[PDB]
Amino acid sequence: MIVKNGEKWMDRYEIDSLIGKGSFGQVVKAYDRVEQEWVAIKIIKNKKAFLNQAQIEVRLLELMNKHDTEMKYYIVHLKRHFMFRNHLCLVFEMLSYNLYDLLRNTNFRGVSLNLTRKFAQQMCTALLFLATPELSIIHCDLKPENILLCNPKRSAIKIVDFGSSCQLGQRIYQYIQSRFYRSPEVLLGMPYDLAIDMWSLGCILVEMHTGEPLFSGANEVDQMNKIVEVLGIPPAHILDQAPKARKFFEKLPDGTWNLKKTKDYKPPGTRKLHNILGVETGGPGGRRAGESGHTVADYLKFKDLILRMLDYDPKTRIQPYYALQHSFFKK
Ligand SMILES: Cc1nc(N)c2c(C#N)c(-c3cccnc3)[nH]c2n1
Ligand SMILES: [Cl-]
Ligand SMILES: [Cl-]
Repeated sequence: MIVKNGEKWMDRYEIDSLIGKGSFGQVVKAYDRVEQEWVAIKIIKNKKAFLNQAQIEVRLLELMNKHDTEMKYYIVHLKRHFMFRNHLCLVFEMLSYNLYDLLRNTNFRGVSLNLTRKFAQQMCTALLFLATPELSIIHCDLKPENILLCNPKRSAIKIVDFGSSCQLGQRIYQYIQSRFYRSPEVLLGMPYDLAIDMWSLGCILVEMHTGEPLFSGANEVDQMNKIVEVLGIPPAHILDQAPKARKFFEKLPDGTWNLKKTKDYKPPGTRKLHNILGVETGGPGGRRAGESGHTVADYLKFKDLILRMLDYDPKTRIQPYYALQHSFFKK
């Protein structure tokens, strides 16, 4: 499309500037003369594939909007949508910069355990809202870039980008989530549920504090190998029901599984989250040695919560309500 600054749409919106680009199209800053406020307009490409998937995004945002709870306010607000020049246009409140930009601004050294906690509490409350039975929405693409500050002065956040999202039992794609944040059940080709967003969140929170992705795989095989370095071989009962188990693993006579190895990873379960976090060693790279709010006891609570979020079994992985009751969140 490539929209000029100064362009006026429908005697209502004046286009200012490009905010961002994506596979879906583009996000522009625009002035709404009716509400008298700035808005972010997500402009979908005029191609059937992108239109049809953005129509699901619009449906799921409208579904969330009509459930006024108190847990609804960690999702970006869709104000309205329209068709213009054969592009579906989604009008959102303006938010600020994203949590990947936040990490880039720390030179990838991470934010404090106290700021990590504030993000974790908001995100767990968002996931509790999506798990409302009448919604049952799987975000499917949680990552730092898809979490935006509400205000550059403040630590409030909202989730954006429901472009991959589906309701439970309305799955389209087997291959979903951004690779670094992709759950073992998705890597293993298994039917997925809301628990894949909790996996992503556990990956996200470690990264927000260390500055670096927990599992930075170059491809699905490297991904699973990096998860196994930290968490060990997945349980047999999961691998036994997994269509893609033999992408990564090999079963042996006695009903046990091991990695397929290629040409020359740390042995399974030996890259300890205890050491990645630096629980007993002054935090990541020892850079938090001495800082208040970064005691061993504070770290052990964080580590415990993360290891519950990174349960291989989506049935036993911690769920949002129970994550909100964790000791990590008690003052
Ligand atoms: C400044 C700003 N405000 C927003 N509301 C969004 C917004 C939304 N919703 C997205 C976005 C990014 C990726 C995919 N879809 C939407 N970028 C944004 N920037
Ligand atoms: Cl990232
Ligand atoms: Cl996806």
